[PDB]
Amino acid sequence: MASTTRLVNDRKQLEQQVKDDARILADARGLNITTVANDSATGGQAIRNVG
Amino acid sequence: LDNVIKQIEALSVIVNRSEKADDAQILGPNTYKQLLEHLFS
Repeated sequence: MASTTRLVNDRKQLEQQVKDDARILADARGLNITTVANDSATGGQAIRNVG
Repeated sequence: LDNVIKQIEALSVIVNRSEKADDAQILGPNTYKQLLEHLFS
């Protein structure tokens, strides 16, 4: 029942903080979008009206 | 004086073959034909 009973919570706060400020200073590169094509068709059996 | 025996085919084969083609659902482009005229004045 002293300050030794808060290390895990302090470490959790540290994890969150370091992730946050490491993301903040990151420089972002604008990726080029490729692979855009109509290759998502659907199949099936023909109905082929009889008569 | 010579005969060749023909092996018969199963019913499913005939039914499958009948539906293979020769159907009037899909159309196609076409144009009119011209007839000979030979006009004069």
